[PDB]
Amino acid sequence: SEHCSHMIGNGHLKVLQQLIDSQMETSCQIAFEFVDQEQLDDPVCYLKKAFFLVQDIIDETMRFKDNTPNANATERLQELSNNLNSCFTKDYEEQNKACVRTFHETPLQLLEKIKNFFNETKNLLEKDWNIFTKNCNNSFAKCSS
Amino acid sequence: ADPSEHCSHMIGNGHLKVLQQLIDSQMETSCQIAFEFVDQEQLDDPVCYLKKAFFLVQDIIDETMRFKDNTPNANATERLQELSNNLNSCFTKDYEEQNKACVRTFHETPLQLLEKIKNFFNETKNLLEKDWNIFTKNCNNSFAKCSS
Amino acid sequence: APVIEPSGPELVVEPGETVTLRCVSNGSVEWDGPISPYWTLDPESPGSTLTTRNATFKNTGTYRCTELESTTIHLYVKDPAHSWNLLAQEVTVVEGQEAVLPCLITDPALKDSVSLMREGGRQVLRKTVYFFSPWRGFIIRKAKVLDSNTYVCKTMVNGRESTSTGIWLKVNRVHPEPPQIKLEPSKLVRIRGEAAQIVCSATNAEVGFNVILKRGDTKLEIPLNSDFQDNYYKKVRALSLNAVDFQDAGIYSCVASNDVGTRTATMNFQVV
Ligand SMILES: *[C@@H]1O[C@H](CO)[C@@H](O[C@H]2O[C@H](CO)[C@@H](O)[C@H](O)[C@H]2NC(C)=O)[C@H](O)[C@H]1NC(C)=O
Ligand SMILES: *[C@H]1O[C@H](CO)[C@@H](O[C@H]2O[C@H](CO)[C@@H](O)[C@H](O)[C@H]2NC(C)=O)[C@H](O)[C@H]1NC(C)=O
Repeated sequence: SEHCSHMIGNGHLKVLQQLIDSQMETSCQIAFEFVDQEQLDDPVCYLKKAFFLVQDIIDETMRFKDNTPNANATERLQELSNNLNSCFTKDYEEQNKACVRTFHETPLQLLEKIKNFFNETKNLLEKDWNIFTKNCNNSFAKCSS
Repeated sequence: ADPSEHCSHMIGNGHLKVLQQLIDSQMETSCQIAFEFVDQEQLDDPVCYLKKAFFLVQDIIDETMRFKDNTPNANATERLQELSNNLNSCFTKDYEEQNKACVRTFHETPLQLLEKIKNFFNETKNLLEKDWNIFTKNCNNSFAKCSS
Repeated sequence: APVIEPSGPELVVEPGETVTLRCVSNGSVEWDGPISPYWTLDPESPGSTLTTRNATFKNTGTYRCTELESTTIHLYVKDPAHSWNLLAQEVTVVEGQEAVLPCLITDPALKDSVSLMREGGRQVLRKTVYFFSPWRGFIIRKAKVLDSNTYVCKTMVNGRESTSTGIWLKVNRVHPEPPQIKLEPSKLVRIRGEAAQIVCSATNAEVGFNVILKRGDTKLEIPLNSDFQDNYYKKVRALSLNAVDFQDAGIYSCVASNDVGTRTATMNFQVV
């Protein structure tokens, strides 16, 4: 998991911004599954619990027209996500849907939630690629209801 | 008599192209936003539909197409807002006490709203190319039919 | 600085009343004012004087007296039939510039029952940033091209509503110049008893302009092609030919023109 060190970068971080910068600000608000900070304080395990969800977001929600800049922007944004399994060590997953909650917010938000993920990720991984290798069972056990 | 021959060219494919790029850049979304428009179930005449839609479209552009300043979409929306202003010289006002006549509140997806805006400019463009005096039509009777 | 009579900051009178504005100052002075032909002048030794035997709402306005070689008073003529005194019906300005809509209110009391609108009782665009000035009318700072429109000044006081005529406002992103012209190719001999094309185009910020191509002093009949691109309209007249004669030869002219002027370009075509 060394190649993991230099995985995410700006070659796509900027691409995710032009994505956000291009969205119409409306009253629209969609539903989605993402981690609830109300029951997850550990930053190390936020990103961990979020990886899966994020990948879903990227695959289901982030849909753009084919062959459009934002489309391609997602394309890569996905490959990255896939080439990124090679750095998150699975944890003890009984009670699978623990720590996860449904969210009703503007795409504006959601996009952001995806923004900081690859951010805090491209951040911590630069500090040390072995991060994301931590054990989060103690963390997830804390998530109630 | 205010419309000129210049109306035949007020809307250019570049306006559409640019608007297409706006559309083509929005994320498909399970939404529903509110906005006022005409319900064809009440007003079906092609020309009068457009004449009634004109300000509604102006309004949409102004209050619903919000982008971050200096964004390419922000520019485009501003270029359209301009166009919608210029177009006024091409629609002759009509008469009606029930100003809100033939106008319903819609609940649709942002991409659908944008489609309406797109159909407006597209239809308006085609008709003005046929004849700039179009929209100089008396739509009194058509609006009077609108009910509820 | 000069001295004014009657004086102070703001003077309010009932219509019909007589009013004299005296500028007490050494020798010659001068009245910078929003007025004529509703006031009477008389620039003498002790200064100048402005007079009216019938103060009408049209007298509402700001008057300044300056040391000919520096003192201002604003007059409101409280008339209920008219809440507004229009100094002009059309204003022109440049992008980014301040734009005053000379809707001068005629009763300081109305100060809080004022509103800027578009025609038909429609509100002004959300992107329009403005505020009210009792002495100057509604104002738009950093006017954008999209602010260009016809506005009206309203005042609805307990059912009662008073609305000025329309003020036509025009904002330009740059000062208007005649459209730009391009003759492509700039010159050509493609003498053959045959094939040749000459494209004459023009650019302008607004649609109101025409473009024609000429051979000598004869205007050709070519279809028009139009579009909008970055922030401008383009119009082309493309001469297409399949077999050129000797009458096709000559000096061509691309001419374009709008409200401001005419721009012309010349090219030479030869075929021997
Ligand atoms: C108005 O009165 C003033 C002051 O009395 C005149 O200003 C002059 O004041 C002094 C008396 O004449 C002179 O010593 C100054 O040169 C002069 N002041 C200046 C420098 O301007 C003023 O001339 C009178 N107005 C006129 C032009 O008649
Ligand atoms: C100033 O204006 C008022 C109102 O317009 C004038 O009122 C007059 O209106 C007509 C125009 O002169 C006259 O026929 C009337 O004599 C008078 N109104 C009445 C019937 O009382 C007023 O006269 C004007 N001032 C002057 C000096 O003429």
